[PDB]
Amino acid sequence: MIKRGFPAVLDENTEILILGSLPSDESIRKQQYYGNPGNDFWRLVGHAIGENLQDMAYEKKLKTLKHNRIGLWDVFKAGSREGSQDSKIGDEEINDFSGLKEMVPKLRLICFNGRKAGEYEPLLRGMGYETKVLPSSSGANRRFSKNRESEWEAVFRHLEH
Repeated sequence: MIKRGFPAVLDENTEILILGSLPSDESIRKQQYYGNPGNDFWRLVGHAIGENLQDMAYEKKLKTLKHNRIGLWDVFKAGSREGSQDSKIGDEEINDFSGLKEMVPKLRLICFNGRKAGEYEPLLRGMGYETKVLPSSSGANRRFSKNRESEWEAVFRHLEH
């Protein structure tokens, strides 16, 4: 099957909009990023905002993000990530970001989770918004990127002062 993204997890007050690349099918079966707990995102952001997202139920950890002025979304609305040789995102169905100025006027930093997301960084540098290519929060990168989560802390600590 084609991997389908999620509707924007957004508040009218959002300083940082985090665009992943293409949500994992394990996420999509639950229809939740937390659907696979290997997304360490909740600890990476959680230590930075000082509020443990991990132990909160999915609805509440999102409420906490809206509180800290964080929104969640993706780049690829639909992409083919299937069992093949290359296993590359073929399908080119991508979200509109010309509307970012309407949906997020408080937006200052667009955090791209994973390389595939961060390839579309120079696109959103045209929207007058600062852009940061964060690495993938998934377990695949987690096992290697231990001290790299310190840059995540530098991002979300500002959300108070």
